[PDB]
Amino acid sequence: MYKDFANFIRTNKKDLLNNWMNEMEKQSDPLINDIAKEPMYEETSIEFVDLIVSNITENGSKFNEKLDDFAEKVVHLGWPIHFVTTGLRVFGLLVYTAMRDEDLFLKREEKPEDDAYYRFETWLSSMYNKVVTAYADTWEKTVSIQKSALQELSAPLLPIFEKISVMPLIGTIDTERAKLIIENLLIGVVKNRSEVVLIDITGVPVVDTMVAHHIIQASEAVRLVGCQAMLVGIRPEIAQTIVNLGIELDQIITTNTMKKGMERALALTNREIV
Amino acid sequence: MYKDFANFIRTNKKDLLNNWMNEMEKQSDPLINDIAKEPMYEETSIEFVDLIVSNITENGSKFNEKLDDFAEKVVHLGWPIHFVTTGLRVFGLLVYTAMRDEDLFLKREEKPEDDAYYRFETWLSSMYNKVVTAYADTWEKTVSIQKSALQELSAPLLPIFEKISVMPLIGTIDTERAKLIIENLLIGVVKNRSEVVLIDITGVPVVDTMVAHHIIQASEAVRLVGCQAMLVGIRPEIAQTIVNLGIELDQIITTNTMKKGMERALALTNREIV
Amino acid sequence: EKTVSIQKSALQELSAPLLPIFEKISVMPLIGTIDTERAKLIIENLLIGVVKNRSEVVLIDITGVPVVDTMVAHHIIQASEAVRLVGCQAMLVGIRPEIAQTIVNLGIELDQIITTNTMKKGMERALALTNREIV
Amino acid sequence: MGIPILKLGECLLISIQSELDDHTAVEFQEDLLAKIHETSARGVVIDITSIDFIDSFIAKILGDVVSMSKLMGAKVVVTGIQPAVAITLIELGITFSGVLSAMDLESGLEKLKQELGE
Amino acid sequence: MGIPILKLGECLLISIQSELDDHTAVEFQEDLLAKIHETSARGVVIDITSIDFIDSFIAKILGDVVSMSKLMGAKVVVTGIQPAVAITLIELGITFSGVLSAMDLESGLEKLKQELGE
Repeated sequence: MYKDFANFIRTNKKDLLNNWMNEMEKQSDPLINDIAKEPMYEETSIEFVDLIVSNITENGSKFNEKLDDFAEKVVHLGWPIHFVTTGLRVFGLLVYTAMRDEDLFLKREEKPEDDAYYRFETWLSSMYNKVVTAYADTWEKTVSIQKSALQELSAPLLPIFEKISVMPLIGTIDTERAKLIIENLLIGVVKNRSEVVLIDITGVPVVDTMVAHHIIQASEAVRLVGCQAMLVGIRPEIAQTIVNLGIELDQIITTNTMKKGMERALALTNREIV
Repeated sequence: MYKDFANFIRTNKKDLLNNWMNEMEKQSDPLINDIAKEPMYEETSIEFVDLIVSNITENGSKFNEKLDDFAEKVVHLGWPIHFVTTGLRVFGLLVYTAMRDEDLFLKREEKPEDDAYYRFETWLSSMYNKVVTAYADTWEKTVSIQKSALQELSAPLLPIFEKISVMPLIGTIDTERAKLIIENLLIGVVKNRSEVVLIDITGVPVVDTMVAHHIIQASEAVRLVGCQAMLVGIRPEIAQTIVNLGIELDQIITTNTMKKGMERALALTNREIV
Repeated sequence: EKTVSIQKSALQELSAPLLPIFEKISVMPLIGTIDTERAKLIIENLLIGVVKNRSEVVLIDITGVPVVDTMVAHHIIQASEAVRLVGCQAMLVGIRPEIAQTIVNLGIELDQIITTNTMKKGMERALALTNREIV
Repeated sequence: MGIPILKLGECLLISIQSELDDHTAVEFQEDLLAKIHETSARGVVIDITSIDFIDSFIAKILGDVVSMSKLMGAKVVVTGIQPAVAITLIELGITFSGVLSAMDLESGLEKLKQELGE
Repeated sequence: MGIPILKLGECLLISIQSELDDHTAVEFQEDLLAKIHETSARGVVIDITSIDFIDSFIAKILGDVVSMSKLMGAKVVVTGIQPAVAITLIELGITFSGVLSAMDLESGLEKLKQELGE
């Protein structure tokens, strides 16, 4: 029941204000004091904790949106799950102290029982559950959009010469990225007619054995389509690793920089000198 | 104190097993049953909850590493902060039921008091705090590395012609990305000598007013360095938006596709036809 | 209602036919009196087609429309600017004196639009722009 | 039935449309060998456009065909082996597979014509 | 003191190394005007390599110099206005700033030579 729960929250708000007073000392007092002045944080906290049970015992959609807004605000303000968990712990601690002192539970009785005694904690855990549920929505969404952008940015076949298709491949790549690159390169060479694919391995800091093996597989694959693979821009450590892999390197034609490699490619396709 | 706390955890483990039995019904029973068989999850949970207080009342580094491993395992298994919070709530509920039934607290007395009564909940909140602290480390690290990769992949000036510097610009961009692009383009044109910069706006789905204004600023900036900006690959909606912006478009030389735009650029630098 | 709807659809599809095509040249004849929604349809169809069937120049046959509104003329000029931005000259063809007067009174700047009074002159000038296409 | 052997110019053209595993593979092998033995054409051209899925058996049989009719004349696998089947061919049928022309049968015919003319 | 006016060929060369705000700006203005009025050179060349920070006053004064000596002869701002100062010049000194040569003073001299020869 939510009515007398709010009628006791009208003092539990002061209890939680004292709770914030006690808790400010342990976790980044200067940082929180600088980024958020104390009165507005206190009034936001009492607003979050007082109108949750102002509805008739069931739920509230408007306060659900308010709780989601509070979750995103504490995400932006610099309160991760650790800080919110500390807040819940100190909430419980000061509720314990207040009930040891105030001694006024929900139902009218000379000596209440365990029922409301733990209904309080169940409702505390429920509001914490809703808060943590609203906490991670924006984080998951931004992780997903960043992953999608990284996927679409990994293998740009858009840079295109006349009948030649270069490929930047600047960022560091892993196994997932390697599969994405091989797939995208084959798809791009299928859709667009070309004869030379200029792969720029320049840009990747360190390449292990298996990624280099996939790169050689990509070169052999575009050759087996029927387009020469003029891989360009090899760095020292990556060359050491490729040659230590033991894979044959006679079929791959290499060049130090894009200008010279594409000049050699235009030499290969003689009638593309102009 | 941790000794008799473990001597009562030796039955609170069965209590929490019954807790898991009760809680499996509400949250994705088929999914959790399929991904993780019940006995191993139960033994992992009792291992997590039983050896935490096996040290002498102070702490444990080996079990701290074990708790971090448990946090990463429940992250990978599909238990976000909402599921862990539900687990904490049901932990408290079944501890309440057990103490209502078992009635055996830390200190030897005919009728214990509130001290251990709430020391139990404080320790529960503390282990939950450590769990949530270990929860977000990998997530923050992967967010940071994804952001860094997205930053370094946004504006690749690496694709380079002879005295011409093309720029893919395939993915969608925002204000932060716009600032990154303008900065990187200027830095790249400073380091490398060139005369024509081929910007490929082809690839971005939708461009608002301000990003288009920054693109025009980038064109004017590379012109004011002293290199012609032959912006290429304009789509219909983005052109509509650019022209609706009202910015002057006479200074920018445009082309439909890279091959033709670079052919026009080589026409501009006459002695680069070969 | 069904026949009204299908007839409106027919007028929708008969608005801006880019189908008339020459070698790397396009022309979009429009002859019925146009309105704001029709102007939006024309600009959308012109841009989408010129992207789909990429050609160097585009001829707009304004000849045929008696009178156009000032906002419609402004949108036509914006379409010319946009298709130039894509990389296609908007060689407007055969503008009537009344529409010319309306465009002049509009006060928008009028240098980038290339105009010829007949389709033959516009076609020969377009072939001049693509120098070796004239043969 | 599924092996349309065509002779045009001083060449030979083939299009593949069966994608079956054993029976079509062996019948195509035998028909191609019999045709190339019957009519003497320096260049034979094979199409793999219709196919998008190949196991080990077909890849080995195709490499065998390459060696087979290379023992009597040059050839091109004109049609670009699709990405999935190309990857499978690399991982299992490790070879250069003769001369190739990458999906443009006009390009393959032109290449074979210029190779035979010289 | 900070305005090394050089005359070479049929041109004029300047290098900027003060980066001060008011005094150096005005003295450079007056010295450049007096030199271009004294000696008649069709092309004047200005260097901005040393500078990496410019406020509104210097940008306006530099555009004023461009107009100033453009009223008596063509010019090039040969040295590539650095990215920060280039952005500041765009956002405040909105103009094309004459002919430019992008950090290669040999390129600027060659461009001015070929412009004067024709």
